[PDB]
Amino acid sequence: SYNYVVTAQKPTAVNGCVTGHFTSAEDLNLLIAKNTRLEIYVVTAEGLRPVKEVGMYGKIAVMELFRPKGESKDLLFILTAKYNACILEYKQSGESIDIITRAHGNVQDRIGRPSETGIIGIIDPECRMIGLRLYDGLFKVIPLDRDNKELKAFNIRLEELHVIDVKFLYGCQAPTICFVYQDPQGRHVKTYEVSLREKEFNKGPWKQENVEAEASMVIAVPEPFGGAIIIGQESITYHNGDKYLAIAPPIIKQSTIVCHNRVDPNGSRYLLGDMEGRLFMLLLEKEEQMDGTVTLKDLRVELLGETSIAECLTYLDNGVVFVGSRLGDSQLVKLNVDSNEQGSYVVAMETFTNLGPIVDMCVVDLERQGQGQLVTCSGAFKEGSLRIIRNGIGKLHIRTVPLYESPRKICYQEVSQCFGVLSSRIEVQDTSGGTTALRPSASTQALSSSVSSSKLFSSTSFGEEVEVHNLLIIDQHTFEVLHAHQFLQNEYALSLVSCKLGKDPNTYFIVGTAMVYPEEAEPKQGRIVVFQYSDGKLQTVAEKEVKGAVYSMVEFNGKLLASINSTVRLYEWTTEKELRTECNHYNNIMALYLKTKGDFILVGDLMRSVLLLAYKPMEGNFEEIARDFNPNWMSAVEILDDDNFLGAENAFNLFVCQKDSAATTDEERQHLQEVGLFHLGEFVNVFCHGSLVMQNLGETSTPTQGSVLFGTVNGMIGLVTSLSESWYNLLLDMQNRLNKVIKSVGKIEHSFWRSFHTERKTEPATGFIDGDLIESFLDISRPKMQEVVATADDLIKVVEELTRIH
Amino acid sequence: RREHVLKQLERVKISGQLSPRLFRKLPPRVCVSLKNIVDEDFLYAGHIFLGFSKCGRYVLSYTSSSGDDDFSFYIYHLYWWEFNVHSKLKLVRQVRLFQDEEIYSDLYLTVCEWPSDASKVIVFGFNTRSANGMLMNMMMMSDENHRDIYVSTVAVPPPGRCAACQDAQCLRHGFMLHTKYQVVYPFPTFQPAFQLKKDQVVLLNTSYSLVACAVSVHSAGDRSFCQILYYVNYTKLYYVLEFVVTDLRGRNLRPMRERTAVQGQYLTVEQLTLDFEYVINEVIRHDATWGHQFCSFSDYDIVILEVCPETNQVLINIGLLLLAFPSPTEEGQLRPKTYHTSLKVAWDLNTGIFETVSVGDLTEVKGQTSGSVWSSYRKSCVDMVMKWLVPESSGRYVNRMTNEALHKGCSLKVLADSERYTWIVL
Amino acid sequence: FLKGLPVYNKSNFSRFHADSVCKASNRRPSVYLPTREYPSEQIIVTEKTNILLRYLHQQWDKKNAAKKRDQEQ
Amino acid sequence: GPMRLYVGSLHFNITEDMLRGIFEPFGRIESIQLMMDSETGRSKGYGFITFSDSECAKKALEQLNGFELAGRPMKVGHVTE
Ligand SMILES: NS(=O)(=O)c1ccc(S(=O)(=O)Nc2cccc3c(Cl)c[nH]c23)cc1
Repeated sequence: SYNYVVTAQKPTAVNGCVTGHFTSAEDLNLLIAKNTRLEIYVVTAEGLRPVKEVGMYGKIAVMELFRPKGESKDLLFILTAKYNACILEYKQSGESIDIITRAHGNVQDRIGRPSETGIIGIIDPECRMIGLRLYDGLFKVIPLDRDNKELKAFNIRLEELHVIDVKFLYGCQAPTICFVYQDPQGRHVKTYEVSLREKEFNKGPWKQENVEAEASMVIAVPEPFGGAIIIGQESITYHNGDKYLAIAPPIIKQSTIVCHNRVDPNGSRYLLGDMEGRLFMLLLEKEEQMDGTVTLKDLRVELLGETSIAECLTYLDNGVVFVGSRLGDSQLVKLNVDSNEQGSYVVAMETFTNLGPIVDMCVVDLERQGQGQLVTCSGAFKEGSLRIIRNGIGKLHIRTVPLYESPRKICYQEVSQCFGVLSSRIEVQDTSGGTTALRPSASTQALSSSVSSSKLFSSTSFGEEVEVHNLLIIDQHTFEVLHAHQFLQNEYALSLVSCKLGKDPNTYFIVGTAMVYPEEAEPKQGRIVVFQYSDGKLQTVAEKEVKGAVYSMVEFNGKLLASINSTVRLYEWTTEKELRTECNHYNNIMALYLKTKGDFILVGDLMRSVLLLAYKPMEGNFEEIARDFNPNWMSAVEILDDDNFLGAENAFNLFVCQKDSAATTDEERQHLQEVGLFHLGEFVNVFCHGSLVMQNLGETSTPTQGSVLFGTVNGMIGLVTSLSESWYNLLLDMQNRLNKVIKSVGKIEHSFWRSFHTERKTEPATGFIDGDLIESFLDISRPKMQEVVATADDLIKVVEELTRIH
Repeated sequence: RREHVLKQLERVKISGQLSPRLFRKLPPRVCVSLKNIVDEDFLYAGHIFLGFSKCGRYVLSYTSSSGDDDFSFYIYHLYWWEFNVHSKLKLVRQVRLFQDEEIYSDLYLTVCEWPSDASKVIVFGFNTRSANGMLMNMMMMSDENHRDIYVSTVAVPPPGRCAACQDAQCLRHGFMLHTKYQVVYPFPTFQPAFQLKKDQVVLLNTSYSLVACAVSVHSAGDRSFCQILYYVNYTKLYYVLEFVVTDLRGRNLRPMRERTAVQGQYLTVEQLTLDFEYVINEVIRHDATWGHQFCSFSDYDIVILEVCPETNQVLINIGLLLLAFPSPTEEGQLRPKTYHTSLKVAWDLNTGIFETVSVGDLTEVKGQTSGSVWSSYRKSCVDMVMKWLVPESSGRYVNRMTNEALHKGCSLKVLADSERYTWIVL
Repeated sequence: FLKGLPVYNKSNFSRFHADSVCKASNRRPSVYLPTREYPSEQIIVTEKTNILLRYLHQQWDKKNAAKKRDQEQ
Repeated sequence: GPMRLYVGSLHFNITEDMLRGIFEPFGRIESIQLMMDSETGRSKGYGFITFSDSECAKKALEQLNGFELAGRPMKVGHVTE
């Protein structure tokens, strides 16, 4: 198998935001990291003026602006998830914009396991060095010196093997690291002086201090105050030698602080973002001394209001703050001195679209037939929404349906002209005994409502967050919630299907649930519930008690195929309108993903790769045809054709395995040979057969066959289409020839970027074509289109024929 | 406070962060009783189940057949079984370990897997003490001064397909390398994590030397060759189908010994040996500050401190019992005393050259037991290794399998496949 | 009060607007497609020597230089 | 063998092979029993070392009991069964 992976929608989630003087010494820049993409903006009178979008051949893990001595303006240090490190300089010769790779190199160590709280990259205030925390028990030091032709990086052993967060302190003679670490005694704070000469750590300027158990973040307070602020779940603390201040504001206890931003250059004010979306101001009371020095008198936090759930907060200028979001839309907000009728000092100026995370999606011909439309489940919690995406002639068009709760599953019921959506809302228990909703949502504002009156499970804590699961019936035109069916107390709706079963002429909404009690962490009981939505009303038809969690559900030749924990079970729909077990498959670990094509079933396991089952209609039982013996932790699966299967794995790679054609024995026929490997760089949650392009109605013989859309955590939408061996061999030579002409920022080889990579193995990319690199041929200059060596100079006959999809 | 599995799965969908490291505090997803997956039940031979392979596809076991013929000579077999969750285990390979070997005492055997090289496994076997040259009614009786070490490298069953060139079953990488050496007191320590830190290479401490043994297979492609040594002893040998004495074989018997020119599949056996006494004398002569005071050395103990497979460097510590004249200070007569010291030496596997890293000071033994000296020296090595410990990536570790059910240390309770969260309950 | 917020330029955001209800999927930044190759001043390289081996070698050199203090104090 | 010894208060990274290397210089060992936690696959920090000669065990106890190993003072004592 040979495939063509192309971007339909670029990642929309904001992974990191940084400010400085990169494009010019006078220009105030905003740099946004959207996974692999670096967006450069200049803060102007009109707002944010776009500069250029840098497409890195790597996931941006570290993005920091710094200015060494004598340097005209700031330099940018980038570290990728594949450990490619670079120092970048912005150059503009009138109209010609160029990014210079000052220093490049890979900083991966064969030894060392990646750390729990992931890659951390810090730069010394005096720009004496770069400090990397990649692996447990190691601190990488990159000395900053332009005099030598090489930047000789070295590791210093860190006794504290479980580091939570680290910062370089200000006002120090020698570079000093301050860090929070975990050990059996709990969490603590520690300091170390870094010696570039001896290549070791020296005694820290201030002794070990016992910090809060949930102390997650370290703030390096600039040169006037000095020291470090530590933020936990219940408290905020300041530390600078013998100086110590701790505050326990009951307001911050409700939700975890996840991001911070220094507002004032001296460090008097800090913005603090909540998991709830709440915005805070941390105030550091100044204390001017006769010596000329300054100390900290007090600490105070003030609630400013609400924003989108922030990943990164960034003060820009004149009270304007950039709210970088990954679970919702990003925003430009205004901090006003006067509060509104609600009591909020924050006012939204602009909203920027984020489709991510895409947890589920479906392809439907909504407005007119033949023209496909994507209907996704987007965001999480108060940022939860439905996004209707289409290729609109007069590029991509997005309609937002806010739900103010987490959308989970989506299916379409054409006969009912509506969508069946699974949703979860967070409810907190009060002194009343019963739980109360934090804010109104799609499940509480529905026109008609119903509660599960099931008695099947015949035989709570204050402040504790509980999930309330509902099946929402949404109109396809208005996108109004017609009905909301609340499932049982502690019941979690996991899977959803819309189909006709057996000889029954009615189309049903089928929901696979799981009981989640606070007492037990394991799913030991669930239900499969059959509902019918008629003339405005939703009715419960049947229920079947299962001995676990109903992870996946697929209609299978008029039968209901379901995955209950490690079991793959087939059900029949009786004339008594009940579900009856036909056959079972038990050889699984966590059967989370199921796909069907004819009598064949593709089983995706969370821990044990993929398995192919064939249902035998004569024997009325399953047969394990083939297995992918390779270890893979799966995120999503898809059936490309009868003998080729597409898989998405936890290390953001794509794979394709096929039934062995040169297999002679029965054992060799049971082996699924991986014939396609590609590093996508995205975490795929859903695969869909579909196109956003019109059926035919005037079309020519396409170079590609098949059409598989996919949704990712970053909001990226992509297509996978199968190619011919002739088309693949043509585009493969083209891809390698384009790499000799198309240069790479940070000098990262494209072949390296696209290589299948895991903590166990690294193999080159095979059976896959990077559609984005091939399509970049239309954007380069005519004299540089010299990648063609036997004639047909105008290769625009191809590439433009490839852009025709999406 | 342990979280619900479904809350964790919900977090994966919105974060894009899925890993075994993240789920480490989660209980096993599936537990199978050995009884329910084993065939021919009631008393199915002497199968001592060792554990899972790194890939999680094979479950390994072994047999120790004593054979009551009065004299009793032990026979050891290694088995590979295909695992399939709730389905019964299927035997894929039955191999005999240490062929033509007179095993007088029950060996403690350990099966090891290399960090990334999955094509072959290594089996270490050792007795408590060597069998003598005498007999005392009840039994053979042991030699308290010697111990036997048996080392066998066996090829792992192919993942499937290729080399259908059967010409009648048997295959191409169905090779077996096996060796045997004797050790003296203080009996060298067993360090499988370090001895196998470099793929296809095993470091062996024979009391008198450190032997680096590389076993590799090559097709008639001239692209690759020599990992050991790109002066001290080096021996390279070639073998085709149809100093530590290593006798090669197929899955049953001997292959033809060939020389370079052979066009087809070929095996290579390399051995780089470092002589301890030469190293000790060279360090004292050129780098020890007390080298003038030195007379002779009574005994030595070598412990590996680190193996760097990227730079092909082996860091060893040498515990030395020696005789030396005390400091030139005159407090009467200056008779040579017995001292203990330690020398740190870095051995380059590419050049074969060794470099002095550290030379310890002379410490007076003052009527201590030789055992007390070696025990204290080995505690100092454990201390150093533990102190400089840096956690490594999973799937780069050395899989060490043991089941001392027959060695009064009692049987194992669980055989776990941690990456798939699967337990075989014995 | 809590507000007396940093001003880098009074002109910044004074003329701002797009005026639309919660919508902007504008990928206005032009993609940077490099063709011209410019050399690098440096290449980031990792020190090959093991941390234990590095420490034992320099600690021995510290002890040796401490012994070369001879011919008086 | 004449003497069984309880070895306790060990660091969880200390292996059966390390215990053999540290106790073997005193004399012949009949068996080593490092206790493993089934649920984790790591050590319980204790075990049993049976020597072939009681005098070797007594000397091992004298020199190893109360002394540090990986910064943790080792506990060695006589045990029946
Ligand atoms: N968990 S660990 O500390 O990283 C670790 C654990 C085992 C090994 S070993 O397998 O190489 N054995 C080992 C090392 C050092 C001294 C001794 C003695 Cl004495 C006997 N066996 C020893 C290395 C590192």
